[PDB]
Order: sequence, then structure tokens, then C-alpha cells
Amino acid sequence: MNWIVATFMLMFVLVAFLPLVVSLAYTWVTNP
Amino acid sequence: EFRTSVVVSTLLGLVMALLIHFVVLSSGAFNWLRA
Amino acid sequence: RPFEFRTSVVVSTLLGLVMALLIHFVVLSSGAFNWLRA
Amino acid sequence: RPFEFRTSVVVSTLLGLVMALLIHFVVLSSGAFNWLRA
Amino acid sequence: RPFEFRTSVVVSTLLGLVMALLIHFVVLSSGAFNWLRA
Amino acid sequence: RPFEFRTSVVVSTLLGLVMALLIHFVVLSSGAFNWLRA
Amino acid sequence: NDLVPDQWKPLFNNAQWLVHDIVVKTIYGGLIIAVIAHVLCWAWTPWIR
Amino acid sequence: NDLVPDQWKPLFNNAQWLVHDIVVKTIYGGLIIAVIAHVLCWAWTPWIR
Amino acid sequence: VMAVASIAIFWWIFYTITPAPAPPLQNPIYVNYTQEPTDYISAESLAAMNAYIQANPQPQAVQVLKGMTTAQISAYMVAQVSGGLKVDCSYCHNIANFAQQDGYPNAAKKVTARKMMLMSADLNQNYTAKLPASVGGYQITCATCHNGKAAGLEPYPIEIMNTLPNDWRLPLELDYPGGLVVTGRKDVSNHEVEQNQFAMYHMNVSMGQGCTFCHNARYFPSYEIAQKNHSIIMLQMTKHIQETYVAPGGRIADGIMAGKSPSCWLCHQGANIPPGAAKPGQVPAVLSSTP
Amino acid sequence: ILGYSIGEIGIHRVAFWTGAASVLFSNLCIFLSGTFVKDWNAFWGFWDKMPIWNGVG
Ligand code: BCL
Ligand code: BCL
Ligand code: BCL
Ligand code: BCL
Ligand code: BCL
Ligand code: BCL
Ligand code: BCL
Ligand code: BCL
Ligand code: HEM
Ligand SMILES: CC(C)=CCC\C(C)=C/C=C\C(C)=C\C=C\C(C)=C\C=C\C=C(C)\C=C\C=C(C)\C=C\C1=C(C)C(=O)CCC1(C)C
Repeated sequence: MNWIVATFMLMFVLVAFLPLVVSLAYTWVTNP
Repeated sequence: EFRTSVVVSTLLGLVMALLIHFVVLSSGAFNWLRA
Repeated sequence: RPFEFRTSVVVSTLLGLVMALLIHFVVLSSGAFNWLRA
Repeated sequence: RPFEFRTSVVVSTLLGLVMALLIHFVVLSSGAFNWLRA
Repeated sequence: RPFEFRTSVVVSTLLGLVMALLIHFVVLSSGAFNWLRA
Repeated sequence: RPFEFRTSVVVSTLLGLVMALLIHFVVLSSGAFNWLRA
Repeated sequence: NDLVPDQWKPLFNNAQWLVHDIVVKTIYGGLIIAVIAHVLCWAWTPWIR
Repeated sequence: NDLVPDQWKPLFNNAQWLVHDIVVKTIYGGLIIAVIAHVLCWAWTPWIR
Repeated sequence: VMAVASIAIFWWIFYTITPAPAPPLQNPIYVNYTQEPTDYISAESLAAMNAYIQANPQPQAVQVLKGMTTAQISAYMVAQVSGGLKVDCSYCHNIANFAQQDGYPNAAKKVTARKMMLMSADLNQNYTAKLPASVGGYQITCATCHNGKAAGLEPYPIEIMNTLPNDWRLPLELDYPGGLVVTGRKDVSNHEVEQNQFAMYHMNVSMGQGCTFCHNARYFPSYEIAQKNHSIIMLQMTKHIQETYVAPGGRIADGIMAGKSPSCWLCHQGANIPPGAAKPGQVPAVLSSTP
Repeated sequence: ILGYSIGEIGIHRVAFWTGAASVLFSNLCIFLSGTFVKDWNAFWGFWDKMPIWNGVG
């Protein structure tokens, strides 16, 4: 109940974190 | 990329094994390590 | 190289060391073995 | 060629020193040996 | 050529000094020797 | 050329000054000598 | 080069092969010692009970 | 990159293929051990009850 | 889908293995503390008690507890006196003639117990009758301040006071109608504010709830929550306890309690309406607020 | 001054990254405070009892 939904919302917070990492790794790769 | 798949796979598997091992230990329902 | 060999050995030795340390600390703090005055 | 030798010796002597220090601290603070007024 | 001698002496004289200082502070603070009003 | 002399004298006088200062602070704060109203 | 067998030729360089060998030997020795230590920790006091 | 079969040729390089073999073998072994361990944890004390 | 499936498997695992949630302890008298296993009360003593109840109608030579029968007295003693302290039944009683002290029937304890009874009655009558409606009629008794322990209780344990300095204690030598106020005073500096925040965090850990329990953090000098008035009464009560009973003219002279300040935590023990506090109607008339 | 020059392309990357990271850590902290942590002083209670120094006092 409370904890299932809480974990699922924490998933979304980490997904918000996600794009910045893709930016960093793209810069690392495409700049040899 | 294949390596992204294997990286995320191991990480998720390791985290999941660790979380299940912690939950089962802390539940106190198995008489394991003085319980 | 689909995987640089040295990346594998680095991550292997780090994971192994962390895992040994964590297990050791859990076993010591459980207090179920009578080791170092217990 | 796959590994620089000096990186190995550097990491080895750092890990060994840290490990000796940590074990020495833990054993001293456990208070189970009667060493330095205990 | 690979291993610079001066790096060795620098790290040696730093580690030795730190180690002497740490041991001197631990022994003083243990209060087991009756040294400087103890 | 391998060892600049002035680096040696700089580090020597810095270490000596710091060490004299630290020892005088420790001795003063120990309160075991009856020096400056103690 | 060319010291590694043909089946693993596309993966391993020459130098990477000897390190590997060292790694495998160390892992085998460590596993043997781990098994012995576990048998000893069991004979002392069992943990499952 | 011609060691992989034709059906999977667009996807896999040559080097990727062998690591993929290693991964499949490891996964099969792990699944067998996992099944054995669960049968044992069940015979000990069942969890559903 | 692998992620959500794994999360579902994990939660099923957890629900299955996890031991069930706990129901709150229900005891007819106390709010959250029970005395259930009476093995600590010896059994030969319990047999002798029945005799004294059945033999005599009224208790000979009771100084306090004036409107009770021997049976009521005995039941009250086994339920709250022996129950609060978890002592032996003979811990301050003799087998017979236990009205007075003869032959050291664990002498010098019965009189301290009588004085504790008096002090509890006085606290209950002077301070615990304030804004009674909507607060409840809970009343202080033996289980409070003792929590199943005869002696050696600690008003400041080590677990609380993680952030505070260990030398620190609640400052009870102040008028406390508003003596701790600090806002906008212009004759106090950051040192006074630091002492204030120490005391406030202590009140925070004592009470189960958070810091907005009684403050309305937009303006701290405001009194709109009305859970502060209760705190003013409790503060005057704690100061009165310390000044009158812990150290009346020095701990050595005419002091009981062995010089232990009340500390606001040994009563509440991590929750408002402390668990040792008796429910309304479960305390002798003399000991209660309305006698 | 300080013995390092980041370059023209370097400073703009760093600006973008720091700006983006601040708000992410912030929203994590608030969501966590609401759901799992009641007070923050109790969180740091574990540090004192770290084995290395739990008995030296
Ligand atoms: C007695 C049984 C206990 C129990 C406790 C556990 C514990 C503890 C674990 C599981 C885990 C698993 N359990 Mg269970 N399990 C129970 C009840 C259940 C029930 C149920 C009643 O319905 C179900 C459906 C499951 C289902 C599952 C699977 C989903 C999962 C393992 C499969 C896997 O991923 O592949 C197989 C396993 C792998 C992940 C792949 C193999 C990887 C290789 C082998 C890595 C090993 C390398 C090794 C660590 C290092 C080697 C040394 C080198 C020298 C460095 N469990 C009861 C409560 N369960 C395991 C897990 O993985 O959780 C994800 C886990 O550890
Ligand atoms: C007494 C029994 C305790 C317990 C206490 C421990 C402790 C403590 C440890 C383990 C460790 C392990 N335990 Mg156990 N363990 C218990 C119950 C179990 C159970 C169970 C019943 O289900 C299982 C499955 C395991 C399984 C395992 C493995 C996961 C792991 C080591 C396997 C291996 O060989 O290492 C894999 C291979 C190696 C480690 C290679 C070693 C490499 C070289 C040899 C290291 C040398 C280090 C050297 C000193 C450094 C200086 C060298 C320089 C050259 C000088 N344990 C009970 C609870 N277990 C060990 C761990 O994993 O740490 C890593 C660990 O320390
Ligand atoms: C009294 C027994 C205490 C205990 C107290 C300690 C303490 C304390 C220590 C160890 C250390 C070790 N212990 Mg023990 N240990 C105990 C029980 C155990 C048990 C067990 C029963 O299971 C095990 C397996 C171990 C195993 C070990 C190894 C992991 C480790 C050292 C191995 C080695 O030779 O060093 C590997 C090789 C070396 C260290 C190379 C040394 C290099 C050179 C010689 C260092 C010289 C330093 C010099 C002074 C600097 C100045 C020189 C300049 C030239 C002047 N201990 C019990 C609890 N143990 C030691 C540790 O690891 O620290 C490193 C450590 O200090
Ligand atoms: C009284 C006993 C106390 C104790 C108190 C101390 C104190 C205090 C010290 C040590 C130090 C040391 N102790 Mg001890 N030590 C104890 C128990 C032990 C035990 C144990 C039983 O297990 C061990 C193994 C050791 C081992 C050691 C070595 C690790 C170390 C010095 C070794 C060496 O020769 O120096 C290595 C070589 C040298 C230091 C080279 C010296 C270089 C030159 C000579 C320095 C000259 C300085 C000069 C004054 C500067 C001006 C000169 C200008 C030219 C004018 N001690 C007990 C607890 N021990 C010493 C330390 O390490 O500090 C360095 C330290 O000060
Ligand atoms: C009273 C005894 C106190 C104590 C108090 C102090 C104090 C205080 C000091 C020392 C200092 C020293 N002590 Mg002692 N010390 C004690 C016990 C000990 C013990 C012990 C029993 O084990 C030891 C081994 C030592 C050993 C030492 C040396 C490590 C050190 C100085 C050695 C040296 O000659 O200087 C090395 C060589 C020199 C310092 C060169 C000096 C250079 C020139 C002469 C400096 C001139 C400065 C001038 C004023 C600046 C203006 C000049 C312009 C031209 C005008 N002490 C007890 C606890 N000890 C001194 C320290 O190290 O400070 C440096 C320090 O001040
Ligand atoms: C609780 C009951 C027993 C206990 C039960 C067990 C059991 C059971 C086991 C151990 C194991 C070990 N225990 Mg124990 N252990 C006890 C108490 C102790 C005590 C002590 C304080 O008393 C000590 C010091 C130890 C120490 C150890 C080590 C000897 C060993 C773990 C090896 C490992 O983890 O490293 C592995 C580290 C890594 C994987 C990396 C190693 C790093 C390499 C060697 C350094 C070179 C690196 C190279 C330069 C490349 C650099 C790479 C960089 C990282 C990038 N135990 C108690 C008494 N212990 C385990 C062991 O022996 O198996 C071998 C074992 O199975
Ligand atoms: C509660 C009752 C039982 C219990 C019930 C079970 C059950 C049931 C199961 C386990 C499982 C396992 N248990 Mg258990 N377990 C118990 C107590 C223990 C104890 C101990 C302290 O007592 C230990 C050490 C273990 C340990 C383990 C491992 C042997 C195993 C989990 C494998 C896994 O998670 O890793 C998987 C890790 C990953 C997925 C990644 C592995 C990393 C690879 C191998 C390293 C190489 C990486 C490579 C270089 C690429 C690098 C990639 C980078 C990461 C990016 N259990 C108790 C006694 N346990 C599970 C298992 O055996 O299934 C295999 C199983 O199903
Ligand atoms: C006693 C109170 C606590 C406190 C409690 C909180 C709480 C509670 C929070 C913060 C949060 C923040 N606090 Mg704080 N904070 C305190 C003390 C401080 C101190 C200081 C020096 O003491 C500082 C620097 C900060 C700094 C900050 C950052 C950590 C963070 C900023 C919010 C933000 O970036 O996202 C805010 C982002 C948005 C909401 C902006 C959304 C805007 C949308 C997209 C635009 C709408 C368009 C709008 C209509 C305009 C239209 C344009 C047309 C022209 C009209 N706090 C005190 C100690 N702090 C907040 C945070 O974590 O962020 C989640 C928060 O939750
Ligand atoms: C019941 C209302 C009640 C009784 C009865 C009672 C008795 C009692 C005794 C016998 C002691 C002394 C035990 C010893 O061997 O010395 C004692 C001591 C303390 N008490 Fe008490 N007490 C009763 C009630 C209360 C209440 C409500 C409080 C709360 C303030 C309280 C407090 C104390 C304190 C403090 C002590 C001293 C503990 C120590 O360490 O010295 N009592 N009580
Ligand atoms: C708290 C506790 C108990 C700690 C325990 C651990 C302890 C106490 C010690 C541990 C280690 C020790 C003993 C360190 C000691 C270091 C010393 C003494 C360094 C040298 C000083 C000698 C010095 C600086 C001499 C320097 C040379 C100088 C000043 C020359 C200056 C000059 C310069 C450079 C010029 O332009 C020309 C003029 C002139 C030549 C005079």
C-alpha cells in the first residue's frame, strides 16, 4: 500500500536524475 | 549497445539479491545466526 | 575490444573486497560467534 | 603492457597500509586484550 | 628512469613523520605511562 | 639538478618552525609546569 | 602476439593472456582456502542450527 | 565479423558473440544452482505455509 | 517490465516472510505498560496475602489511603505498588504486623514508599488538573517514573542526547512563565539562543511528535496551538518536583529520590500521554486529582 | 591565479552540469524527508558507534 507506491514514486525521482547522466556519457564518448 | 545491457543487468541483479538477503535476514523467521 | 580486460579485473577486485568487508562486519556485529569477547 | 607495474605497487602499498591501520584501531578499541591500561 | 628516487624519499619522510606523530599522540592520550602529570 | 638545494632549506625551515610551535602549544596547554599562572 | 589459442584469438591480446592465467590460478587457490575455512567455522559452531 | 550465423549477423559483431556465449553459460549455471537452493530452503521450512 | 516484475516478486517475498504488525498492549489500568508476568512477585508471599485480606476487615494503622478496605488495599498494592517497581512482595513488607517496622522488615523502604505516595498525590492534585477536557483524565502512578524498575533509574540515558553535550541538563532554576524567551530581546546573544535550542530539542525527543507539535514555526512566540499552555504547566510541575523533593535545602538534608532530576523523559518515555500513566478511574481517591 | 585554465568549451559544460544537478538533489531530499525520515538528528546517530571508535571514549 503505502510502501509499494512510495517505492514506485522513488523510481520516478531517479528517472528524473537519468538524463543528466546520458549527457555526461555522450560527451565522454563523442570527445575521444 | 550490448555492454549497456550487461552492465545494467548485473547491477540490477546484485542489488536485488542484496535486498532480498537483507529483508529475509531482518524478518527473523528462519532461525539463522542466533534467531 | 568488446570489454577491456583491465576494467574487468578492476571491478572484480573492488567488488570482492567490498563484499568480504561487508560480510565480515555483519558477522562480527551479529554477536553469535564468541569472537573478541562475546 | 596491459598494466603499468607502478600502479600496482602504489595501490598495493596503500591498501596494505590502510588495512593494517584499520585492524590495529579495531583491535585496540575492542578492549579485549589488556593493552595500554585495559 | 621509471621510478624517480626523489618521489620515494618524499613519501618516505612524510609517512615516517606522520607515523611518529600519531604514535606519540596515542601513547600520550592513553594515560598509561605517568608522563607530564599522569 | 636532481635535488634543488633551496627546496630542501624551505621544507626544513617550515617543518622545524611548525614542530617548535606545536610542541610549545602542547606543553603550555598540558598545565604541568607552573608557567604563566599555573 | 599469437600466443593465445585460435578460439579466443579475437578477444585476448598476447599480454592479456598471462595476466588471465594468474587470475585463474589465484581464484582457484582462494576458493580452496575458502572451502577449508568454511568447514572449520562449521565444525566449531554451526550457523544454521 | 563473420563467425556469427547469418540470422544474427546484423546485430552481433564477432567479438560480441563469444562474450554472449559466456553470459548464456553463466546464466544457465546460476539458474540450476538457484533452483537447487530453493528446493533446499523449502525442505527446511516452507515460506507460504 | 523486468523492473516492475522484480519489484513485485520482492514485495511478495517481503509480505510473506515478514512477521505480523503488532497490536498495542491493552491493559485495563495503564495506557501502554503492563505487569502481566507476576513471577517476579513470589508465590509464598501471595499465599500469605490472601490470609491478611480475609482475616481482617479494615487495615490497622494506615496513615494515608484512608477510605479503603483490606481487600481493596491488597489488590491495589499487587496491581500498582509491586507492579510499578516489579519488586518482591516482601521487599518492604513483613509477613505479619506490616503496619510498622520491627526487626528490619527491609526497613527504611516503607517510609520512602509512603512519602512517594504523598508526593504523587500532591503532584496529581496541584498540577495534573489543568485544561482537563480534550486532554484526558490520565493520572500519575507508580508505573510512571519507575517503568518496572525498583531503583537505579536514569532520567538521562545515553541514547537520547546524541546531539546535545553530555554535561547538559534541563535548566530548572528559572521562573519558567516565560523566562526562556529569546526572540527580539536585544540583551541576549547567540549563546542564550543555543541553550534555548538545546532545551527545545530535548522537549522534541521526549514527546513522540515533531517540532510543529506546539509552535507554529512561522512565529515562535505565538500561543495559537494551545499545546504550549500544557507545557508551561508541566514545566512548573517539573521545577516544583526538583525544588521540593529532590533537593530541599541540599540533597543530603531531607532529600528523597537520591538526587535525580526529573528530566522530562523518564515520565513520557518517547510519547505524549506516557504509558505508565493510569487511565481515569483506576487510581485510589486519595491519590487522584479529585479526592 | 590558481594554476588552471579550463578552456572556452569547458566552462559552459560545467555551468550546465552544476545547474542541472542542484535541483535534482533537492527534490530527492524533500521526497525522502516526507516518506521515510521523521527527523534528521536521529539519522546521524549511527556515526558515533562506528566500531573503529565505539569504545575509545
Ligand atoms: C528458501 C528460499 C527463500 C528465498 C530467499 C531468496 C534469496 C536469499 C534469494 C532469492 C532469490 C530468488 N528467488 Mg527466492 N526465496 C524464497 C521464496 C521465493 C519465491 C516464492 C515462495 O514464491 C520465489 C518465486 C522466489 C524467487 C526467486 C528468484 C526470482 C530469485 C533468483 C533467480 C535468479 O535471478 O536467477 C539466478 C540467480 C542469479 C541472479 C544469476 C546467477 C549469477 C551468478 C551465479 C553470480 C554468482 C556469482 C557469485 C556471487 C560469486 C562467485 C565468486 C567469484 C569467485 C567472485 N523466491 C524463500 C523465502 N530468494 C535470489 C536472488 O537473486 O534474488 C534476485 C536470492 O539471493
Ligand atoms: C563462518 C561462516 C559464516 C560466514 C562467514 C563468511 C565470511 C566472514 C566470509 C565469507 C565469505 C564467503 N562466504 Mg561465507 N559465511 C557463512 C555462510 C555462508 C553461506 C551459507 C551457509 O549459505 C554461503 C553460501 C557462504 C558463501 C561465501 C562466499 C560468498 C564467500 C567466499 C567464497 C569464495 O571462496 O571466495 C571467493 C574467492 C576469493 C575470496 C579469492 C581470494 C583472493 C585472495 C586469496 C585474497 C588474498 C587476500 C590476502 C590476505 C591479501 C594479502 C595478499 C598479498 C599477496 C600479501 N557463506 C557463515 C555465516 N563467509 C568470504 C567473502 O566473500 O569474502 C570475499 C568472507 O570473508
Ligand atoms: C592478535 C591477533 C588479532 C589480530 C590482530 C591483527 C592486527 C593488529 C593485524 C593483523 C593483521 C593481519 N591479520 Mg590478524 N588478528 C587476529 C586474527 C586473525 C585471523 C583469524 C583468526 O581469522 C586472521 C586470518 C588474521 C589475518 C591477518 C592478515 C589478514 C593480516 C596480516 C597478514 C600478513 O602477513 O600481512 C601481509 C604482509 C605485510 C603486512 C607486509 C609488511 C610490509 C613491511 C614489512 C611493513 C613494514 C612496516 C614498517 C614498520 C614501516 C617502516 C619501515 C621502513 C623501512 C623503516 N588475523 C586477532 C584478532 N591481525 C595485520 C594487518 O594486516 O596489517 C597489514 C595487522 O596489523
Ligand atoms: C614506549 C613504548 C610505546 C611506544 C611508543 C612509541 C613512540 C612514541 C614512537 C614509537 C615509534 C615506533 N614504534 Mg613503538 N611504542 C610502543 C610499542 C611498539 C610496538 C609493539 C609492542 O608492538 C611496536 C612494534 C613498535 C614499533 C615502533 C616502530 C613502528 C616505530 C619506530 C621504529 C623505528 O625505528 O623507526 C624508524 C626509523 C626512524 C624513525 C629514523 C629516524 C630518523 C632520524 C634519526 C630522526 C632524527 C630526528 C631529529 C631529532 C630531527 C633533528 C635532526 C637534525 C639533524 C638536527 N612500538 C609502546 C606503546 N613507539 C616511533 C615512531 O615511529 O616515530 C618515527 C615513535 O616516535
Ligand atoms: C622542558 C622539557 C619539555 C620539552 C619542551 C620542548 C619545547 C618547548 C621544545 C622542545 C624542543 C625539542 N625537544 Mg623537548 N621537551 C621535553 C622532552 C623532550 C624529549 C623526551 C624526554 O623524550 C625529547 C626527545 C625532546 C626533544 C626535543 C627535540 C625534538 C626539539 C629540539 C631539538 C633541537 O635541538 O632542535 C633542533 C635545532 C634547532 C631548533 C635549530 C634552531 C635554529 C635557530 C637557532 C633558531 C633561532 C630562532 C631565533 C630566536 C629566531 C630569531 C633569530 C634571528 C637571527 C634574530 N624533548 C619536555 C616535555 N622541547 C624544541 C623544538 O623542537 O622546537 C624547534 C621546542 O621548542
Ligand atoms: C568470523 C569467524 C572468523 C572469520 C571467518 C572467515 C572466513 C570463513 C573467511 C575469512 C576470510 C578472510 N578473513 Mg576472516 N574471519 C575472522 C576474522 C578475521 C580477521 C581478524 C581481525 O580477526 C581478519 C584479519 C580476517 C581476514 C580475512 C582474510 C584473511 C580473508 C578475506 C580475504 C578477502 O576478503 O580479501 C579479498 C580481497 C580482494 C578480492 C582483493 C585482494 C586485493 C589484491 C590481493 C591486492 C593486489 C591488488 C592488485 C595490485 C590489483 C590492484 C587492483 C585495484 C583494486 C584496482 N578475518 C573470524 C575469526 N574469514 C575469507 C578467506 O580467507 O578466503 C580467502 C574466508 O573465506
Ligand atoms: C536465508 C536462507 C539462506 C539463503 C538463501 C538463499 C537462496 C534461496 C539463494 C541464495 C543465493 C545466494 N546466496 Mg544466500 N542464503 C543464506 C545466506 C547466505 C550467505 C551467508 C552470509 O550466510 C551468503 C554468503 C549467501 C550468498 C549467496 C550467494 C551464494 C547467492 C546469491 C548470488 C547473487 O546474488 O549474486 C548475483 C550477482 C550478480 C547478478 C552479479 C554477479 C557479478 C559477476 C559474477 C562478477 C563478474 C562481473 C563481470 C566482471 C562483469 C562486471 C560488470 C560490472 C558489475 C559492471 N547467502 C541463508 C542461509 N541464498 C541465491 C543463489 O544462489 O542463486 C544463484 C539463491 O537463490
Ligand atoms: C526552515 C526551512 C529550511 C528549508 C527548507 C526547504 C524546503 C522545504 C525546501 C527547500 C528547498 C531548497 N532550499 Mg532550503 N530550507 C532552508 C534553508 C536553505 C538555505 C539557507 C542558506 O539557509 C538555502 C540556500 C536553501 C536552498 C534550497 C535549495 C536546496 C532548494 C531550492 C528549491 C529549488 O531549487 O527548486 C524549486 C523548483 C521549483 C519548484 C520551480 C518550478 C518553477 C516552474 C517550472 C516555473 C513556473 C513558471 C512560473 C509561473 C513563472 C512564470 C514566468 C512568467 C514570467 C510569469 N535552503 C531552511 C533551513 N528548503 C526546496 C527543494 O528542495 O526543492 C525541491 C524545498 O523543497
Ligand atoms: C507509587 C506511587 C510509588 C512508590 C511505592 C514508590 C516507591 C519507591 C521506593 C520504595 C523507592 C526506593 C527504592 C530503593 O530501593 O531505594 C523509590 C525511589 C524513587 N522513586 Fe518512587 N515510588 C512511587 C512513585 C514514584 C513516582 C511517580 C516517581 C516519579 C517522580 C518516583 C520517583 C522515584 C525516584 C526518582 C526514585 C529514586 C530512584 C533512585 O535511583 O534513587 N516514584 N520509589
Ligand atoms: C606533540 C609530540 C610529542 C609530537 C612528537 C613528535 C615530535 C616531537 C617530533 C617529531 C619529529 C621531529 C623530531 C621533527 C623535527 C624536525 C626538525 C628539528 C627539523 C629541522 C630543524 C632545523 C632547521 C629548521 C634549521 C634550518 C635552517 C635554517 C633556519 C637556516 C636558515 C637560513 C637561511 C635559509 C638563509 O637563507 C640563510 C641564513 C640561514 C642559513 C640561517
